[PDB]
Amino acid sequence: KVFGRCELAAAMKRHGLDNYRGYSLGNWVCAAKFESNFNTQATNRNTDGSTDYGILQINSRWWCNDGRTPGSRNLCNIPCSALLSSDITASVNCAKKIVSDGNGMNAWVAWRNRCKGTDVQAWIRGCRL
Ligand SMILES: OCCc1ccccc1
Ligand SMILES: OCCc1ccccc1
Ligand SMILES: [Cl-]
Ligand SMILES: [Cl-]
Ligand SMILES: [Cl-]
Ligand code: NA
Repeated sequence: KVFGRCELAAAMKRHGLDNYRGYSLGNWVCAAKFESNFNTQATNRNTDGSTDYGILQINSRWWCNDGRTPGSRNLCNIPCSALLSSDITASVNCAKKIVSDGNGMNAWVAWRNRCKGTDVQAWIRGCRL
């Protein structure tokens, strides 16, 4: 599923991401935009052989199991294919764990490079929330 901007902000809000660990909703939406273009089905292979999955491009190196990343962990205790559902719940819960590990949102390279220090509120401007 490809979410619309406002539609995803609303889902993220309902799932408890608004100001989660101090990151306002615009950060999550901006992250989602640049990681996946709001596509829940996004997969991208990394140079190391791991794969990033779903709307927030969660990596199999650490966070989920895809059966093909030798020596990786599954810290969110989920199959990576759960991160591809049209329902964002698992990507959200896994994101909460990631973002609480010490690096905050810097875990997402595109957030550091494209959203961090920008007016992220623009990403939720005009949405009914
Ligand atoms: O910003 C849209 C360009 C983009 C497409 C696919 C994945 C991330 C970004
Ligand atoms: O208005 C739509 C969302 C948006 C926010 C910031 C930059 C480009 C687009
Ligand atoms: Cl915001
Ligand atoms: Cl594996
Ligand atoms: Cl932080
Ligand atoms: Na893994």
